[PDB]
Amino acid sequence: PKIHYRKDYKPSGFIINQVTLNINIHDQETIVRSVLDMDISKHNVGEDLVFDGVGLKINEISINNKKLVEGEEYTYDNEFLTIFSKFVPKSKFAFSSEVIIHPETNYALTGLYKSKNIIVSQCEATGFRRITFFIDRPDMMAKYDVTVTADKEKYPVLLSNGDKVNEFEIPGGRHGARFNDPPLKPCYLFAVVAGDLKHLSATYITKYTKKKVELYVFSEEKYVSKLQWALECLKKSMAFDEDYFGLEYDLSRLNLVAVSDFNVGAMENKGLNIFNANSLLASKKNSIDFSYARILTVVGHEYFHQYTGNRVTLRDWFQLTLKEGLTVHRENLFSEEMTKTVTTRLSHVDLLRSVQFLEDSSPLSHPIRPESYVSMENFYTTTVYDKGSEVMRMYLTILGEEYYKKGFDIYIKKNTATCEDFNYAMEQAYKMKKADNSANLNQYLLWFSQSGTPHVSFKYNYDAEKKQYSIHVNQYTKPDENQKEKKPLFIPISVGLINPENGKEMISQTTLELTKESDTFVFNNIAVKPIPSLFRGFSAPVYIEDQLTDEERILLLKYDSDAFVRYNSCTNIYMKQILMNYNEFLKAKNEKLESFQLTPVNAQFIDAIKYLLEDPHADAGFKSYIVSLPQDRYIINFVSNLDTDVLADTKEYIYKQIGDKLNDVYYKMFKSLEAKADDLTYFNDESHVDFDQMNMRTLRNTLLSLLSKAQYPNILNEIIEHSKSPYPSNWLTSLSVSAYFDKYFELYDKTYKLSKDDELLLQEWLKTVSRSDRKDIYEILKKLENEVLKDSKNPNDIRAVYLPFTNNLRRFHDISGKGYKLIAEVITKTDKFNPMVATQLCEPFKLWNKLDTKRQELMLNEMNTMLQEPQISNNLKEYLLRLTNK
Ligand SMILES: CC(C)(C)OC(=O)N[C@H](C(=O)NO)c1ccc(-n2cccn2)cc1
Ligand SMILES: [Zn+2]
Repeated sequence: PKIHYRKDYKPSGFIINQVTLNINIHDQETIVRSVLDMDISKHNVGEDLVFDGVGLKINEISINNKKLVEGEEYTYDNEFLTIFSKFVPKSKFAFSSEVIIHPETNYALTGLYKSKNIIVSQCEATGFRRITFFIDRPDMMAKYDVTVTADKEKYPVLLSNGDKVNEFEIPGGRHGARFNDPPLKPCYLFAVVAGDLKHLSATYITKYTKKKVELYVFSEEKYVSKLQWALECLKKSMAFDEDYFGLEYDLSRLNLVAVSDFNVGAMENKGLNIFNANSLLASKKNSIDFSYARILTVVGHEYFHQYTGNRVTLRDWFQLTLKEGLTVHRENLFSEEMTKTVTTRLSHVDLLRSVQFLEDSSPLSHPIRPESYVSMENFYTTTVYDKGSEVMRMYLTILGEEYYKKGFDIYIKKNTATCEDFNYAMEQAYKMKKADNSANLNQYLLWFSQSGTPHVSFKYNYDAEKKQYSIHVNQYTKPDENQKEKKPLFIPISVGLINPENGKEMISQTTLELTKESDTFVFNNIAVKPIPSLFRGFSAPVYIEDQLTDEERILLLKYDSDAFVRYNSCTNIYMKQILMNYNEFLKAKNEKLESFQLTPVNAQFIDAIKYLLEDPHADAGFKSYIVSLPQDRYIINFVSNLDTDVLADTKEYIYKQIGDKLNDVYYKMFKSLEAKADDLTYFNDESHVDFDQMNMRTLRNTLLSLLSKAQYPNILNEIIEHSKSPYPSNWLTSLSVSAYFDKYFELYDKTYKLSKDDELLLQEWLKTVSRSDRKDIYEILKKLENEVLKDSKNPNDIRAVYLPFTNNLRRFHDISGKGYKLIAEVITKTDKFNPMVATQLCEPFKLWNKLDTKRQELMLNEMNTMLQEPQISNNLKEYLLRLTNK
């Protein structure tokens, strides 16, 4: 079970200059012929020629057109092909092979596989070795010449990288196409697509060189009308990279292709981007609102890969966060600019602090550049991606737009790349910014190597006579398995000072640079005692301990200029309340109290929520955040041995407290919001997307949920009327909130009928049901399995049925262990054909050692059971071994 170590990087003792591919697709098999024009590198030392090759059936292999003999000249064990050096040339030579593979039965969705009636490849990170023999690593750059052949009736559209240079008919109702792609590339950027594809197209003229770029977006014929928004998003992405970064698209054509079966959101390949259908396809009638932001970010994401994917080659997979973190950052900038809503940034923060923080304090914790790996398929984490992006984002916060853009330019021009190369580039901008060639970003590198979430805490002092304000800051990171001693990080703290009398900014834009374990920042000429507005925009990926009173937090919530600090101040008020009530419920349970008291929710806090809700000029998206308690996975980072039942009771009490005061306000707003929220003026305009309007629907649907849970008088009338809405976000909401009423299975049937004839819509429906707050939710899942899901191997179907259920605090964590047992059964069943998705379904277990003693034991027993499965994949095993600290 080999472990790859970052310190042991060494260049290959070979070179592959040219790849010449012949991929012949047949009904029961695919024949791949490959000729590799190879050479010997300056690092060679007489070693064996070892190719990666997984699951390949050899017809023959050769060197210089002379067939090799097994046992004497080469061995193959279904993973590595070893050709003994004595039979390996010492100058330029040709290696060739013919193998048979079977996309029809490739249910792991890696390498070459069939999705519905489309043949498609997925080669990142190590899928190309599943197609043909290769030195399957990201620093092996080569030229590609690829011919594809297939039955013309079944596969009329043939696509691969580069230019289609030839099309030819073949005897037997077959045809062929040849694609030459001269620029060098890594093999994980190789792609091939074949199918009965329909497309929308457009021409984009670039800003500077005025070159015409053809844009194609493909799907199966049935869903071709759902492709327009994706096309628009692509236009948007090209324009943004132009305007913000000055980068034009390098090529003359861009293809986006949607497939039904895909392990992740999408995959960039040079000129040919392949997508999960749920991240490319949408219509107003058959998609929930969330799809539109999702497609925008994913299309944008794969697009921003393009310019840097050229010019910059990863030395090795340990530099993944440099590729992925930078792109997520660019994607985030794009999305914030395109949506123009503050909830876009908030939603990314909400994601980081729930999911990634949980990961970073779990046994799976790793830095964004890990020191080792067993399975590359487990390397693609929220830590590598989302903490990666926040570390990439901090460079911008530190430098500002002008110098950031200068540093980014340096990085591209100057540059195989490492995270250090990016740092060095940004460092040069840093020097120029501070006009001090002695200035450096050496400490910043700790963001790449140090695991765990730093804690930043504050103390304050105001001297009224001196007009002098001080902010005392402390940072620390808890030791973990990756570092016994944690060093202080370079932490940029974006701050303002709010005058509590009139809500005005008291100082200009200021970013404190914390570089020590602690420091004191002093401000003179501060006329009155301020309320500090800290980590504006969430300027560092840290736990913030603001040490503010709730009165101060309320004042920030009402009057601060920064959306994140307002939202965080709200969050912190909620957390103080949750921790207090949790401990009160816990003591009552422990001590078997017959009676006890609960601390009520702060009344001025409830007044502040009402104030903001009733402000017609305030933002609807932001409003939906303030009436929602913090995520369970955020809360859990703050509680030891969490009793999920006691947390459930805590949330219930707090929601009830606030509703008992504000429900009439909620109902009034739910009604007055209807006209603008559900405005149908542009319903049939496929390209008109209004993110403010979708936020209004989010607010209405949030309020509807609060009112339904509270059994507000006659709310069922509003629920039934809601189900008749043309918007899936609304009529799917009507389903889940109807859970608290007798009419649930009525709406269950109605919404099923609406959903069943669209594959993606059906999956949203499954999700809605899966997350329904039903006491009979286990019986309901069983129904979904037997009637809808069955033995589907579509990752979308499986994740749709089970993942939302796992977020059901009271039910998934049922003390019998029944929920853990159920998901472990699904994981083990899935792992037989798709280990990557099996690992995805482990996600609820990631917090196992944070729970109360009994639930820890239950989760651990189920993981140990999974670990005991004789046929467990290497993927699942490694992951569960790390998670259970074994
Ligand atoms: C959601 C998004 C767009 C941020 O990421 C993806 O949809 N896919 C990423 C990616 O970087 N696409 O360019 C992704 C995630 C995992 C993998 N992967 C995981 C194992 C092997 N490959 C590949 C790509
Ligand atoms: Zn990416």
